[PDB]
Amino acid sequence: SWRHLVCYLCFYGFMAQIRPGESFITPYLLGPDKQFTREQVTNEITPVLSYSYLAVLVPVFLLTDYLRYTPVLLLQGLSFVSVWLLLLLGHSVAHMQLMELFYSVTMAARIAYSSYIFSLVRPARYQRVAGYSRAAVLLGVFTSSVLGQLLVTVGRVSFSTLNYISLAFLTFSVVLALFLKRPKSVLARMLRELGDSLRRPQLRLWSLWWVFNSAGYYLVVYYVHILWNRVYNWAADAASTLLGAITSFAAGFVKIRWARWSKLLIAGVTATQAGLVFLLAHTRHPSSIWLCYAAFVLFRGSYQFLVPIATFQIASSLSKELCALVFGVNTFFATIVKTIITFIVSDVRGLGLPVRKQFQLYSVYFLILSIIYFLGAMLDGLRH
Ligand SMILES: Nc1ncnc2c1ncn2[C@@H]1O[C@@H]2CO[P@](=O)(S)O[C@@H]3[C@H](O)[C@@H](CO[P@](=O)(S)O[C@H]2[C@H]1O)O[C@H]3n1cnc2c(N)ncnc21
Repeated sequence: SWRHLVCYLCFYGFMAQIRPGESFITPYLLGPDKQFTREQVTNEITPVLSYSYLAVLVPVFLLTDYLRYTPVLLLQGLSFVSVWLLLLLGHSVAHMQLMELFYSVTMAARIAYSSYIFSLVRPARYQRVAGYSRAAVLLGVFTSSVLGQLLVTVGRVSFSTLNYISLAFLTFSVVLALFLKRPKSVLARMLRELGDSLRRPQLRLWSLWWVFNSAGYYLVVYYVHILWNRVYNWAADAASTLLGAITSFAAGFVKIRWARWSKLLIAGVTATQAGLVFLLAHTRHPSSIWLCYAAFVLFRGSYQFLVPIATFQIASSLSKELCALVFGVNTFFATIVKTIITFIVSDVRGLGLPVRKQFQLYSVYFLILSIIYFLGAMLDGLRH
């Protein structure tokens, strides 16, 4: 088991996030194969996915740590297979709502796999394993996106044959997941553990970083595609994913003194993200779109550089074997913050503003987050 703890785990992550037909779900639901209603794919499947994400995350993060991370990893593949079987069979919109529910089910085994790595390896290579696995995950996402875009734009095969390839790769991912080794008032136990671990400085900082910076990252990523909506969009996404994989690898390889040079790093990367968001918002010249794409890929790399470090620091600082619960509560809070900000600002009944203004307030949001982190770094060090 000298390779099947890191090398095989990273290979499984790479093979699990290979779904060439995942980005083409909406066109497939709109093409001649499975002709649907334009409003149905908007008011019937997107809302059910959005609500079921939280409704499924709530028990997943509670149960994955107790289940020892193997059942949830297998359930990810089984639910992806169910999603694609529903996509292939199709039938009525009830099947599509079931497909979106199963997709929301898959969305939380992300946190399951993220917490698996630190329960697989010893608490001395957490950073190098977090970087390896995040790099493998982002490489898998990039390979899936490239595979899909190459098959449709170049190979022009179909939206069904691409889905068959996706089904084959998902079944192989399930086969791989079956061979992963299983690590060896519970509600009150978890509540007491969280109450005791919140007081730690390294868990609290990276927990408050996850629930806010990631929520800002989701908001920017979602609103970039709204602004974008083209070959120069999927290409930008693939470049951003490759840069994210490379930066996750670097984070798994970087060796600095943490708990002293940590809040400064967070503040610096957040300020860089705020600058890139400002550049994205304040650039509309016709001969400047490549600069916008470069800003997007740099923002994605900046965010994905900290995710392995955040996971390693949340796992290392924990004194109990339930890193899955902390990862899940952070992801749940990030999604809740994103939903709250969208409802408060983006809603028509709320302070409804165009996409450019949306990026202006998100630029100032990243700015104030960076300012708060820099102020924390200037107030903790001043109390040396
Ligand atoms: N084709 C599209 N055009 C424009 N915007 C889109 C979009 N597909 C999604 N988004 C949006 O991007 C935001 C960030 O996405 P990611 O950060 S790049 O990944 C998200 C995130 O991990 C999670 C919660 O993030 P979330 O708060 S619910 O918001 C998402 C999502 O609504 O949902 C994941 N996710 C992955 N694939 C899908 C999908 N097919 N549908 C909905 N969510 C999806």
